[PDB]
Amino acid sequence: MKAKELREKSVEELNTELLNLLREQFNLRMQAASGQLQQSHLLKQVRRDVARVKTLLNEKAGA
Amino acid sequence: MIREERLLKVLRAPHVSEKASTAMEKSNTIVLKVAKDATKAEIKAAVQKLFEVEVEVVNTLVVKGKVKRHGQRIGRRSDWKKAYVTLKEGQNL
Amino acid sequence: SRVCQVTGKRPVTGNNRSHALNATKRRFLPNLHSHRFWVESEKRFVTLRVSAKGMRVIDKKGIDTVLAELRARGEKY
Amino acid sequence: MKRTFQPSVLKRNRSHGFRARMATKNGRQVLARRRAKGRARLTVSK
Amino acid sequence: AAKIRRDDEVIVLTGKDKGKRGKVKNVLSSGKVIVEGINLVKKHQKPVPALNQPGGIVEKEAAIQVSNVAIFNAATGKADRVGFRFEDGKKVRFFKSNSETI
Amino acid sequence: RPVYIPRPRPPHP
RNA sequence: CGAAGGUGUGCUGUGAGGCAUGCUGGAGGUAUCAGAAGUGCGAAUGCUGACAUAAGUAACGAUAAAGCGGGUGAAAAGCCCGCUCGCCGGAAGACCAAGGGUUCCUGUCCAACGUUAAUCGGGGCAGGGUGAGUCGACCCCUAAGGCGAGGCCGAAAGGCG
RNA sequence: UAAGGUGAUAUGAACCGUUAUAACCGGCGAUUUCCGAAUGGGGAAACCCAGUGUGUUUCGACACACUAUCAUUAACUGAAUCCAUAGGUUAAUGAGGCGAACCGGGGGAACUGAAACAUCUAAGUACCCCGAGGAAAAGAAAUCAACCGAGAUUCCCCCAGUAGCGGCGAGCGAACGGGGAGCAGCCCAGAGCCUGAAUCAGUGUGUGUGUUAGUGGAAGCGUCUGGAAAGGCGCGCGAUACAGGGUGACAGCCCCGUACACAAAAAUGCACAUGCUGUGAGCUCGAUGAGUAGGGCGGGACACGUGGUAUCCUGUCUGAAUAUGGGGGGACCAUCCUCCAAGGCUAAAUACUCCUGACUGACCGAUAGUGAACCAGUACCGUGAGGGAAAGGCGAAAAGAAC
Repeated sequence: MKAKELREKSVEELNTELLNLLREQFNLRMQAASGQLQQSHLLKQVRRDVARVKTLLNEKAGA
Repeated sequence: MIREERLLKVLRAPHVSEKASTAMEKSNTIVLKVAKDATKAEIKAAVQKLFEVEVEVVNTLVVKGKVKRHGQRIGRRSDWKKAYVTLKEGQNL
Repeated sequence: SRVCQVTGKRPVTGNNRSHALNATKRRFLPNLHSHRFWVESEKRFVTLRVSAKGMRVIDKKGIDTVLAELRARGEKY
Repeated sequence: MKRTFQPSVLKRNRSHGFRARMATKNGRQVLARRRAKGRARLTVSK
Repeated sequence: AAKIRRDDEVIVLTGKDKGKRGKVKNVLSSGKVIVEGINLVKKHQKPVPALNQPGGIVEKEAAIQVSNVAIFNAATGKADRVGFRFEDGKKVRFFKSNSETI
Repeated sequence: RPVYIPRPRPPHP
């Protein structure tokens, strides 16, 4: 899940980041606070995924 | 433009308590946790978009973390900000 | 400070000895004065805080030469 | 019986505060000494 | 470069029951391994009102130093050491004393 | 540990 | 099949000491001959820790003051409720600023803390609680005063403005 | 590298991975909030308030970038007066702050000693300030010597508690010369002939070596005591590996290591060869450092306290010759000998360790050793600078005592 998205264009990279932030990051957080989340390992996994996308954007845009 | 992602990070979690429950059933207002800065405008926009509800006004306050005496050591909790959001006649959550 | 702008003379500490050879710290001061020198190259007066020895140095050499050395020193006059 | 210490946050900060120390070189040496000793509190912080 | 792995049948050289055979289940970062029916401890498990109520005395497995267990040859009927050699570009373990690959 | 916000809250007399 | 250390006993040398051993101890010790010393404590109103004495003595912090019934509890003079009594009332009431920094409220516990007991508490643990266009800060303006671009002065630091 | 992992107190819950993108280690990258030289302005440090320029969902409002001071350079503007200068704006370059000691320079004590005390000593010490480096400073004779000779500076052992200085008291204390470590000499004050002509500094390429991850690494069993043996007993094997650490009592042969032999995609220091850039070889002639040397006055430094006092530096006032000239050779003069000041550059031997790795100890073993073996410069005390503790040990394994 690192080189799969390396070759995509910047437009899709921004799109996938938005849905990563939108869903599975905000929704998971609300679920965990309310106590309805039992698989807490998704939170860390989603956070790392967001970091991966941002790393690609910087090495794509500008430099 | 990072307004969309900003709105996705200001909200942290809902607040559950007796005061929260009575406020919801009586004043039709939701109390929830927000980021440390979380200006009133950002909270208002975030609730309108993420929760797809109409809001009237937002009141915010900062809660100071308590000092706890854990084991042989003294510690302090982190300050957090809670906001009261007053929904209009139409409420969803 | 009490520093000559030409020769660089500055106050130097020393002793003063009495008949009983008692030694007390003193300070020797240069004979500084404020003087206006006329420069024909630039056609105006330049004020320098120069000592009596420095004024003799200016007379022996040229005012233009001294000014050039001051400029090379890197301090505005 | 009025005692010597009459607390006042404004006077404490303006007298022994971090910015008061940095104003003069002697205060800067005070901070330098306390950094060397490893003190957790460099100065009286509000 | 660990001589004792997840799935190995080993024997005990020194301890309460030397010479007893078994199979390792896990290895700890502190050089300790867990085997079946070798080092049994009658732990007094307290009762808890949570979902689990074991109570009584539980016969648990106690970790033993990896140095006290040697992989069994299974052919010569005795304990034997382990060495590493490179074959077809891969590092593999082998016995000694007529060494064969694992 | 250290609190740094002694802001004034004067209730109207 | 038991080292050092600890604790008794019995022998032994004119002495500081040595030897053997009972019990505890639990893994180190060291002959002889030489070598080097942070090499020997009863005192220094010695230093640190521990423990005695006075002694179960003085004291328990304003002489405004308590009494009873019921409740809870293992236990009630002190906690809760009720009825009386007494005290302050330009305060011992109600508000702030400064200063404290959760001491606020609820549930629960009585080890330590409370100069006594304690079910009680400003004590322990957990949870909850601080909502502003109009209050204040922030912000605009300035007093004493501070800092101070250039500048003046000063061995350097720096002083004054 | 890998069959294990998601740092610790500290278990749990929910999961990843097991033949390769789980985790871990190393190189090179990305992100890097706010305070702090803090640098857009301000400020009670981690806060408040802006201007301009770039792009965008309801005008709403957002995102990014820039905007300190000083020095130098260039451009454009620009007074009192024509010109001009001062001044102003803009752009580029450099600096700012911190850091244990060592180095150079600018200032500079007192206690104390003299059995008092003032010269003197302590002492150019403590301390304050400035500047730079990995070292710094000094350094190629206007030096010594003795009329015999050596040839930059620096450091160590002698000379030597010697000669001298000294209320000739207390004390201070050389040089010449000798033995060692290490050695390197140059450039400008200027023209001509010849002009990459050696040596240097900065950027590419290639070899070797080293650092930043690592890999393999020999050889033991049976009985006795015992909670457990690595111990006793008996018989074996390895050693270019019995250095260490761990393992239920003391292990060369159980484990990690050790001697030994190997390893680098990428980044790097060192020594060479090969390219580019910039100053620059060699010969002839000439020149060869002036408010300086020296002197008067007042001080300081040389072991040398003004004494018969040479030599050097300087505050003040004076002031040559310039190579047929000048300096020194311890008052001074003559004769001889030696050197050529008033302009600069220069590694080596030398000093120290905030920090990194390995190794060692007739060093300590918890009132010792760093104040701190235990999240200590902490708790605590003080307005503040500052002062500053106590506290280690279950067991082989929690098997930490169900009932």
